[PDB]
Order: sequence, then structure tokens, then C-alpha cells
Amino acid sequence: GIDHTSKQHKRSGHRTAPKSDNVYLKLLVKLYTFLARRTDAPFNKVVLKALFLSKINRPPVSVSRIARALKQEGAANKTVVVVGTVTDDARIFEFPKTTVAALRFTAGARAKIVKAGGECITLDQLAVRAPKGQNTLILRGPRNSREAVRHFGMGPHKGKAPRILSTGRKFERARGRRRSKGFKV
Amino acid sequence: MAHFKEYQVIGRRLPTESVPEPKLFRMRIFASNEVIAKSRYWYFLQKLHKVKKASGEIVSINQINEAHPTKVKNFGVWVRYDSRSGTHNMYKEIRDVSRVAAVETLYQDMAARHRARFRSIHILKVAEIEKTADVKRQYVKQFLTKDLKFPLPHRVQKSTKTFSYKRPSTFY
Amino acid sequence: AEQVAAERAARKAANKEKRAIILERNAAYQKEYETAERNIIQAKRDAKAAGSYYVEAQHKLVFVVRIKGINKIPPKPRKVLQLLRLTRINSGTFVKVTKATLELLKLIEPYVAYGYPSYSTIRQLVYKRGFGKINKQRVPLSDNAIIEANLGKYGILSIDDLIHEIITVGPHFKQANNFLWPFKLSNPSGGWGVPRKFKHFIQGGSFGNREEFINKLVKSMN
Amino acid sequence: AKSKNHTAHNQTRKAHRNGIKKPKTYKYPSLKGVDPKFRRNHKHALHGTAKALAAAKK
Amino acid sequence: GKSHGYRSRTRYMFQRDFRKHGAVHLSTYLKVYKVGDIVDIKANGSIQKGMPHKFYQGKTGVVYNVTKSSVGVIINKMVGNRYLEKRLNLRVEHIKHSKCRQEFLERVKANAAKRAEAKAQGVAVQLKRQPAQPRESRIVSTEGNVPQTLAPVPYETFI
Amino acid sequence: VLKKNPLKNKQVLLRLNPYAKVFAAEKLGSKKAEKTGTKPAAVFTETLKHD
Amino acid sequence: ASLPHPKIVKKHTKKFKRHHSDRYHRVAENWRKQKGIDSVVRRRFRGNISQPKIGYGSNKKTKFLSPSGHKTFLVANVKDLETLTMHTKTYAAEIAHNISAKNRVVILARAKALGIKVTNPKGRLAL
RNA sequence: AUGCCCUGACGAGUAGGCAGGCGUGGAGGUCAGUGACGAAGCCUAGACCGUAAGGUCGGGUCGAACGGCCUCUAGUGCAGA
RNA sequence: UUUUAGUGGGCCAUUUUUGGUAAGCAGAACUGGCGAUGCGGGAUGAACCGAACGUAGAGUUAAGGUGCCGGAAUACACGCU
Ligand SMILES: [Mg+2]
Ligand SMILES: [Mg+2]
Ligand SMILES: [Mg+2]
Ligand SMILES: [Mg+2]
Ligand SMILES: [Mg+2]
Ligand SMILES: [Mg+2]
Ligand SMILES: [Mg+2]
Ligand SMILES: [Mg+2]
Ligand SMILES: [Mg+2]
Ligand SMILES: [Mg+2]
Ligand SMILES: [Mg+2]
Ligand SMILES: [Mg+2]
Ligand SMILES: [Mg+2]
Ligand SMILES: [Mg+2]
Ligand SMILES: [Mg+2]
Ligand SMILES: [Mg+2]
Ligand SMILES: [Mg+2]
Ligand SMILES: [Mg+2]
Ligand SMILES: [Mg+2]
Ligand SMILES: [Mg+2]
Ligand SMILES: [Mg+2]
Ligand SMILES: [Mg+2]
Ligand SMILES: [Mg+2]
Ligand SMILES: [Mg+2]
Ligand SMILES: [Mg+2]
Ligand SMILES: [Mg+2]
Ligand SMILES: [Mg+2]
Ligand SMILES: [Mg+2]
Repeated sequence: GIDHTSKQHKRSGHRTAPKSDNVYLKLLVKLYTFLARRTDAPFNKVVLKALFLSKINRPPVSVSRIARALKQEGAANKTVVVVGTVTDDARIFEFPKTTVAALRFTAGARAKIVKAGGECITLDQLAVRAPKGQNTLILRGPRNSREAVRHFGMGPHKGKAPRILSTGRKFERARGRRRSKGFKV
Repeated sequence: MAHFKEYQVIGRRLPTESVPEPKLFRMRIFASNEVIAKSRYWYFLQKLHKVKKASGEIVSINQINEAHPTKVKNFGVWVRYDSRSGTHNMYKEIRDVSRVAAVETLYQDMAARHRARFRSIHILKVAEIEKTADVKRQYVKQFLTKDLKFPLPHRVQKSTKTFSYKRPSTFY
Repeated sequence: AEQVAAERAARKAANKEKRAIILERNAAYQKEYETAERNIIQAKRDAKAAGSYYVEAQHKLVFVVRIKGINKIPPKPRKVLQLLRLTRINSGTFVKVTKATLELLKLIEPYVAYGYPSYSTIRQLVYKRGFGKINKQRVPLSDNAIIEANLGKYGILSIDDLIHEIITVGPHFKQANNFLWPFKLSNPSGGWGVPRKFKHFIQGGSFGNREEFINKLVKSMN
Repeated sequence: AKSKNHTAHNQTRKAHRNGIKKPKTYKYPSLKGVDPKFRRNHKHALHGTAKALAAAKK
Repeated sequence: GKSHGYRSRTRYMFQRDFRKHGAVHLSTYLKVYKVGDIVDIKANGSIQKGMPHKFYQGKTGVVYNVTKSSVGVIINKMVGNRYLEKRLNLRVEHIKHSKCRQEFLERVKANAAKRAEAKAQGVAVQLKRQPAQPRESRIVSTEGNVPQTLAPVPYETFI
Repeated sequence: VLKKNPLKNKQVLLRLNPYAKVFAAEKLGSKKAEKTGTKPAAVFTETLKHD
Repeated sequence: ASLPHPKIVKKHTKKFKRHHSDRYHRVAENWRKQKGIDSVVRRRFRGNISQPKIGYGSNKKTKFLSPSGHKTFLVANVKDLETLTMHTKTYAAEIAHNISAKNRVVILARAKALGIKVTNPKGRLAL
């Protein structure tokens, strides 16, 4: 017998492959498994991991988020890399010429990039023209802006958006919400 | 305890800055190995002095042999022990050729006759009785007469065979 | 023109100076163990001549064998045994003796036999049972190149370097001792002595401090 | 029925199966609980530090 | 029924330390507490306002807030299977500085000082503390100190 | 694939530790000690044989 | 014949019979795990039957092999036999239980012509 | 290439969780699948594979249909009530 | 970080405990167990001792033993009855 100090046969808790049975996404994982094994650049290990990520763990990156990262100092000529979907933004009125390498581009975000002289690039074209992640810039979308994260940790004195179906008067704005009706939270 | 060994143990009570060279206490310890003899050292000095092993130091442990291991000696063993209902002093006489082989008999005798264990017994003193007629006990004064000889009746011979063929004899 | 033979000439050259280094450092250790024991023997003889008492240097290394199994252990000695990497019965570890370890030993005293290991038992344990922790992965030592790959930054290049850092508690004892995966010893070959193990050695069992009689017991377990 | 009222037997085994955490301190604590006079000035003592930093770099 | 009030079971703890009753001596009110100072909480029973609850007697914590007569002290309290940050508003006469932190801060000034002449020469000055190492060789003399003790004593009742 | 034990198997005794050849050559493990003629003090043996 | 292989060790050749299948006719010998809370089988009391567990699993070098050294492939017709032309040292044909007697003639003729061991070349032979 | 291989450690378990599989009825595809020269069923201290769920084969009985695989679906697995 | 199952009848032992003459009693504290757990020993036993479990082989042990059942000394030694 062994005085164990740790839970035996513990899995890592990390995806080692995508749950998706997408045939082309397995090809990209196959491409970047080879790169992360054989290149020793840290970009390919981050990218291959982010190919495994689930749909809420790959939030969309807007083109206004792409443009705001190109306003960074000396980052105008880098290659924006989004392991996920690139979406439009009509809130921005000027978009810079740049190279964006994403999985998917929406039909508006492809329009706003190629109208400004840019190029929308698949990640296998990125690995051809930048196999070590040369001059690249990974952008990630906001995870905690999801409508489901608001209801996480709902409790007393937390301010965390009750799981509700009905909104307005008569729906959870009474005893437990004001010092008049009963108590306050 | 296959055979007891006598040790001298010398201990010190660790030097302080007020007292360098402390006073060097020595005991004569009957024990099996040196581990027990040092343990028996600190157990006895803790009954005599404000010292313990955490504040003291063993400076010498030496095994004392018997000077004449092939000479028959009458010993007088002074012993204090705990019974089931009190503590008693005791004087016993053992005739033997070693001090460490008289202490074997004493620990055997006090266990057999008084049910006294090793942990109950303090050996106050082993001394060799130098002169005959200073021997007190009669069970050892038996074996000190002139020209003593005795038979050994009823000899029982061990066998290695499970069967005998002769109906054996006990002559000797 | 892949050019193997010059590289094989270079590698077989580099192995030869590396064994030359190991050979002279083992000769350096062999002389220093011999003079150290000769000095201690002569120091006792000199003090006895000069009416004095040579008091030895107190022991700087113990070897701790866990002699008790897993169940029914109180929470405090259970945690100390895990911090000494004695996680199963008959496991062994060398422990540098300080006050911070002399109080760990008093906590786990009715579960372990410890005592002072000699050069011979340190040499035999590391030769026969010596394993390395390399990507945790328990590598048997079996070659000096996998000691130098992991302890060369402390200047330990052979197995006899590793014994030397254990018997002489060097400045990199901690890195050399934690490199050694805890010794997975057998049961003792002539038994334990002692009809009952779980009394103290002083009263006639096995546990606790048996100061130099750890060498009889561990060589029986080896 | 008569029932065993209360015991804290097995309560420290459960308390250590998931490993008691110290509360994970941070640089820059919250200024909740501070003397409001001190916090009120500290808004200005750090606003002007940023003005004297941002103008001096540009 | 059962009683679980605020000063329950505080009979000896809030007591006033024999022949030291009376007023609080003025060094308590002249001590200076800054934010980040590490203080020992010991309630003075003769001051009933700003008095800590019985859980915090003997606990040690860090000053976070300073008001007119009171420090704000942060204590870690084990609640179930985790520790929770407890923020206590205690007047400064239940509070003294922890003398360990004065002993630490001098060692910081010492280790800065000892590393200075490590920079004059002889790098790696070995400034870490070490435990009580085992003793070295000795040679115990016997001049005037011949080894003597007798045997164990017999049994006497000596009433 | 298979751990061989030095203290058996002289080949692996020589793979590790090239001094093992020299130790067996000069015999080094049964080496003599010089015969010095120190005698103890009078007070040592008197204290040893003390009652 | 077949490829060289190590000696096939089975580790448990005995059938794993259900508890009390010998005792009641309604309990089949098909293995069922005793999920009783009192069950001396489930608690592994000494004297009781063995339970299937993954330690009894066959060595993967010799797993699925017949004692002839082949993996059995079940063959219905001549076309299914001819997927084994190259693998005559790893696979043996077993003609299915529902093949006609005249169709079993034609399969055995091609397997002789191809060199395939057929493990049941005696079903539906008029002898 | 949820392949092939190297290395190390580990293996108790009720309630309970999850994973990988076995089996049943019906559906889409496929094997130009099996079949009156005998489908399915049933019996067989005959054989084989799988740790197992089970799968396979031989023999006897029998007489009209029924399987493998990739998927879909459920009135889908019994010793107890 | 999210989400979710079962549980929310307990019981024993060492030590310190309250009540009770006492309890295989009624109640607490700390730990270790049982429940949920087989294995070797205590003849037998939920809780004791030893030790926790994949399938095997070889060695060595633990606690307990070694007249015979029954593997192992009708061993050695000093006494006592
Ligand atoms: Mg033997
Ligand atoms: Mg209850
Ligand atoms: Mg009260
Ligand atoms: Mg079988
Ligand atoms: Mg079976
Ligand atoms: Mg069944
Ligand atoms: Mg039960
Ligand atoms: Mg399991
Ligand atoms: Mg399965
Ligand atoms: Mg179907
Ligand atoms: Mg047909
Ligand atoms: Mg039929
Ligand atoms: Mg039948
Ligand atoms: Mg019909
Ligand atoms: Mg149904
Ligand atoms: Mg059933
Ligand atoms: Mg039925
Ligand atoms: Mg049932
Ligand atoms: Mg409830
Ligand atoms: Mg209930
Ligand atoms: Mg009472
Ligand atoms: Mg049970
Ligand atoms: Mg027992
Ligand atoms: Mg039992
Ligand atoms: Mg009994
Ligand atoms: Mg018996
Ligand atoms: Mg085997
Ligand atoms: Mg027998």
C-alpha cells in the first residue's frame, strides 16, 4: 500500500483534440500538431491549443478589435491571428490595410477587410507564410461579456443578474431588493 | 541481551559560557549494546542531577571486559527493584566467572523468582566477595566446601531418532 | 558526406576525458575517506594518551527506513512522512541532521527505523537501488551520463560523486538527495530480530534510533 | 425519536479533502473600508500623479 | 437555554492582569500605527469601546485603515474549509505592535549591511539562517576533572 | 531494458566508476594500517577499571 | 502456417459463470456482476467465485489468435475469401454457419488454390 | 497518425458520477450479403475468440426467411416487486 | 470557473470527559476506523493486531506462531509451580 498524496489516474483537464468532428478542423489540428512538435516557436503551441477550444471559448473578434490592435505602437504591419470568427463592426468608419488570419470571416467582415486592400487568410496559409509565427499578433475576443456569465455567482451582496424569465415590475424587485419591502439583498 | 556487556559511560552536562569544563559523571552500565547503555546512562543521571540528553553530552562509552574471565568469583549483587506493590532493596549472591555473566543470572533470577522485568530493576552494585566467610547466602556457600564433588543421577540422553530399540538407561 | 565518423571520433574522445575526470575524482574521494577515518582513529588514540576524551563530531546524516504500513496513522506523523517521502513500508531516504529535522524524526519515531549510515551502505544502496527523478519519471541510474545531465550544474558527474555528496553533506546535498527517488527496499533477509517490531529499539523492538545498527538492517534489506 | 444531537466528528476530514485556502491577496486592495476622507484625497493624489506622468512622457 | 452572547466565556480573558488594574499608561496612546504594520490584538478590559470579539484575542493582523483613535486590522478567520478576510475596527489601546516584525526589519537592514561588504570582496556571504547544526569534535580534558560518579541509590522512604 | 546490478556484473561495475579497476588492483579494501605505538594515560585505564 | 508468435497465455481459461447459476434454473450462467450490498461474491470473500476484471486480459501480442496462430475471419463467399490472399499467415477463414453445402465446396476449392487455412472445412460434408 | 512506438507511476470500494463497449425491435444506406443444395428458431458436460457483456463454428431438429458494417430510432436487457 | 449526483438515521476503539452505583447506557471533544473492506492473525466476531486488494511467478516479512490436529525447534538456557 501507498500513502498517496494525490488523486491517482487524474486526467489533465485540458482538451487534447477538438470535440468537433469537423473534417477540415482536424486537418488544421494535424497541421499545427506537426508545427508545435517540430518548430519550437511558442506561437504554434498556443494556436494548436486554441484550435481545440469550444465555441464559447472562441468568442468572435470584431474588426473594430482588429483595428484597435493595429493602433498599437509598431504593430501596424503585424499579422492579426484569430483562432475563431471575425465579425463586422459598422461602429468604425475607417479600417486599415492589413493581413488577418482567421478560421472564419463573416460576409461583412470579409467585405470590410478586402475593401481596404487587406487579405483574409486561412490558418494553413498563415503556417505557410509564417511557420514560426513571425510578426504575428493573436487577438482574443471577450469571454466574460457573454449573457451566461452574468448569472454566475449569483448570491447575497454579489450583484450578479438573477436567472429569470420575466423582466420588469412584479419580477424580483421586492422583498430582498429594497429596504422598504423587507430587507436589501 | 544475548550476553550483557559492561560499559563505562562518561557524560558531561554541556559546557556553558559561565561553566566551561563541567564535571564529567561516570557510570558502569550493564546493557546489550551501546544504544541501550547510553539510554541507561541518561535515565540514571536524570535521577541524580539536573541534566538530560537534550542538555547533555556523552563524552566516552567504553566496554569494560572482565579482567580474569576464567576465574570463579563469588559476587555480591545489590539490587533495588519495583514489585507490584512497592519498591524493595535486595542483596543476592551469584557465583560466576564474569560480572556480565552474573548479571545475566540476576536478571534471570529476579524474573523467575520475583516476576521483575528489566525495566523494574536497578543494579545498585556488583562486587566480588574477596574472602570466603564473608559469603552470606547459603545457596552459594554450598559450593565452597573442601573437595566438593557430586554425582548427576538420572541422565536423560536426547535422541535424534523417533524410535528406540533398547529401553534405555539413565546411569551416569 | 553526412559526416558521422568525425563525430563518432569526437564523441569517443569526449567520453575518454570524462571518464578520466571521474577516475581522478574517485581517487580523490577514496583518499579523503581513508584519511578522515584515520584521523578520527588517531584522535581517539591521542586523547587517550593525553588523558582526555575525544568526543566525535555528531552525526550529520541519518538514513530513515519506514517500517510501518499505511493504515491508522495519526494526521501529524502522516504529513511528516510524506514530507520525508516515506510513502510506503520499507521506503528509505537519507536525511540531513539539523534541529529542523531532529524534530521531524521525533514525530515519526514509532513508524521508522533510522540511524547513521556508513560509506558501505551508502555505496550499496545507490549502486543497487539508486534511481533518479527525471521529468519525475523514476530513471534507474545505470550510467553516469544521466547523473551529469541532471546534477552536472552542481558538479556531480558520476555515481561516486553522488555518494560523496550524500556521505559528506555537501552544499548541494539537498539537490542530490531529492534527485534520488526514495529507496524501495525489500523486507530484511534474516528477519528483523525482535519478535515485535513496533516497540522502540532500546526496549527491544525496531523503531527509532539504532544509531549505527542501521547498517546491519539496511544491508539485510538490500 | 431520540436522535444524536450534534457532533464535529468527521468535520475536519471534509475540511481538508479540498485543501483549505488562504484568501489569495492582491496588490492594490479595495478602498472599501478606508477612512472616506483619505480615499477622497487619494482620488486627487493619484489623478495629479498621472497628469504629471502623462504630460512628462507624451 | 444555551447562552452565546458577545462576551460569553470571557471571564479570565478580558481580566486585568494582577496589580496592573487602573488607567492605561500613556505609551499605548503614543504608539504610531501605519498601514501595513503588523499588530497583536489583546483586548484591554478597562476600555469597553472598540473592543474586539473573543475570537480575535491573541490573533495577529495587518493594519489597513487608520481613524481618530482606532486602527483597522485585517485578520484571517478559518470559516469551514477556507479563510475569510475579517476587517476589525479596534481602538489602539487593544493593540500593540508585533515584536517579531521589529526583529525581522532589523535583519533586513542587517542583510543589506552584510551584503555591502560582500560587494567590497568575497561574494555569496552566506546570509541565510541555518538551524542548530550538530556539534563538532571536542577533546574533553580531565585535569582537575577526573570522571567520577557512583551507582544508583537504594530505596529509602525518608518520611 | 533491464537493470543490471553493480556489485554483481563486473562489466557494469566498470561502466560506472572506472576507479573500480584500480581499487581491485592495489587491493585497497584490505589495505594495511601503520603500526603506531600509542599507549593510553594512567588516568584512563584507572578510570576504566574503577569500581 | 502462421507467423511466429510468443506462447499464448490465457490467464483464466475457466468460464466466468454467474453466481448462483448452478443453484437456480432461472439464473443463467451469463456473467452478471453481483450488486448486492451483502454479497460475499461482490465483497470478495475467500472461497467464492472469481470476477472478471481487466487484470485477466490477454497479452496483446497473442490476443484474438486461435491456437493455430491465426485470427479468425468469417467468410461468406469467394469474394470475402479473397480479401485474405495476402494475409495467409495471419488470418484463417471460417465459413459462415448458413452457407450452402454446394457453396462450401466452391469456397474450399479457392482457399486451397490460394493457400488459406479454413478452420471448419467439414461442415455439410456428406461422409 | 482518437495510428505506431518509447518512458514512468498507479490499480480497494457502498451510495453516486462519468467513460468505453455488448445485446434486442424497427428505419436510411451498403455487402450486386446468406438462403428450400435448407433462413430463423430450438437442443448439444463438441470446438474457438473476448477480462466480460457476448460473439463464432460443428453436430442434431427444422422448414421461409435472415445477417455483417456506417448511421437513425425506441414500448430495448429481469432473480426478486 | 461552471454544473451536477448521493448524503443530511450512524456506530466502534484509544485518550480526556458530563450525567449515572453501573451498563453491549444517555451525551460531548480530538484522532483513527467500520459503515463502504476484502486479505494474514485474534478458534469463532463490522470495529482489535498486521496490512488495505489488477492477473501471475519467485524471494522476504508482519501480527501471530512452531507437541499433534497444523506449516514451523518434543530448540537452547536460568529458575518457579
Ligand atoms: Mg529463510
Ligand atoms: Mg442527525
Ligand atoms: Mg454565557
Ligand atoms: Mg476463456
Ligand atoms: Mg466467462
Ligand atoms: Mg445471466
Ligand atoms: Mg454491509
Ligand atoms: Mg477501482
Ligand atoms: Mg468494454
Ligand atoms: Mg437492429
Ligand atoms: Mg443468394
Ligand atoms: Mg438451420
Ligand atoms: Mg444443457
Ligand atoms: Mg412452411
Ligand atoms: Mg419495457
Ligand atoms: Mg438481474
Ligand atoms: Mg421471470
Ligand atoms: Mg435485482
Ligand atoms: Mg434534513
Ligand atoms: Mg435517513
Ligand atoms: Mg459523571
Ligand atoms: Mg461491507
Ligand atoms: Mg494478531
Ligand atoms: Mg478477519
Ligand atoms: Mg478468543
Ligand atoms: Mg490459538
Ligand atoms: Mg507469470
Ligand atoms: Mg508439522
